[PDB]
Amino acid sequence: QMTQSPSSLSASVGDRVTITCQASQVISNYLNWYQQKPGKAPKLLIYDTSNLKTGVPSRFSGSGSGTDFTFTISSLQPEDIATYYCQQYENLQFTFGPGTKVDIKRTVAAPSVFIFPPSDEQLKSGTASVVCLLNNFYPREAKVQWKVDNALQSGNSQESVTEQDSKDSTYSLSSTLTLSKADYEKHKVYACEVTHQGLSSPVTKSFNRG
Amino acid sequence: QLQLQESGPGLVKPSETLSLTCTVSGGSISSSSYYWGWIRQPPGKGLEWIGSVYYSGGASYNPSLKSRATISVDTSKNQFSLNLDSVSAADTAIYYCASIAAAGSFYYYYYMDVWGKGSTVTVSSASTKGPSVFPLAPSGTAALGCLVKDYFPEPVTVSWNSGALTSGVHTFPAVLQSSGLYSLSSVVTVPSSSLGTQTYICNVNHKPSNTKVDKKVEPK
Repeated sequence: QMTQSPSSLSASVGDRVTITCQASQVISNYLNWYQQKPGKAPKLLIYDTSNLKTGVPSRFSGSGSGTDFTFTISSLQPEDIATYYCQQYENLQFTFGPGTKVDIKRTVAAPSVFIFPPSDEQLKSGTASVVCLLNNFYPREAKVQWKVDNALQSGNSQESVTEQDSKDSTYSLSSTLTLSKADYEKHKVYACEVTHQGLSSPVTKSFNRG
Repeated sequence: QLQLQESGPGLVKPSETLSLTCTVSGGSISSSSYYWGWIRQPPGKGLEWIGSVYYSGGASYNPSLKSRATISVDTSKNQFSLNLDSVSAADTAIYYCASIAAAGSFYYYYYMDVWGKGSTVTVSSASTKGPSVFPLAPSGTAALGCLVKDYFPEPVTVSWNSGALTSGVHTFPAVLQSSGLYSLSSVVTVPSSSLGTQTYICNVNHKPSNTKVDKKVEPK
């Protein structure tokens, strides 16, 4: 029955940030903090409310007492994009809070845009996947519109966004257009149109079968 | 230093027992300064403690799992294990190894010193469908990649040039297709100078299906 607040926050590089934790009961034993990198196991940074693990950068610090505890990053680095968790040992049990997500806001950046055809190896399966790639841009929000011989597509494409880059604080986006081989072959011109805040005008990448 | 290594299946059927193992290296588990145990993270959720075992044979558990779970330890193997009975969809989670340091002297003072890597486990009635991997070829700065398609469950790893290629590489989180199977892709930004000169190979793995493939991506 622990809780943390806020559930998440954004800050720019160099900003000082603080998140909080409320214990399920007055702490009588240890209370600690862990960092979970995107896709990685949680790692201990702080123990006994304020002591750092050997190797932890001096910018990390913990505090508080009773039921109310905090976690602070003195000057936020892009490498600090992570979920932070508050943990306690009480009533002979270990308990974790919900966790707080911390990430980076940064200025706009225009995407690099690429388009790829399906391989022959995939066409042999009877299916075709045409892939559009937007790389290293900010903000996350982007609009991708698939076109085949100037016919706008819908109902046949997936999208996926990467985690925020640990160094650049940017995002990349893939979009996959799924056609049967018959649908791929009945058409000639394939294209991916991208609209984004960092662009002065929407841009297009394309290819032709042959 | 002290390290933990994950082991076990990525797939268990409903009503079966999920059995996972940690291997300990960089030190022995036979010490009163440490307790060993398990933590899980259902996708999109926070961390949940499962339980802990003491090298002499004692143990403690999360009451919500205690009636279903057992944790054991073996000091001659320098390993520890988790068995969770009557699994359901609720138990889909990433399971982690962790070590607990006994702080101070003779008090209930604890922290989780070393963490595992995470073992993704899916509970499902479905089969271990492995992926097919196809190259994505380009034709200034260029980009190239691999398309990983049609697999289930989703514990997959993608790397380039056997770990040699790092900078410029990004992967995408799994996409759930309407088919019920997962799709994933991986790309790398390369100069047009290296394109067609330097080879680029993606290394793709799926544990439950025992699938290991390698695909070279070349320009048109």
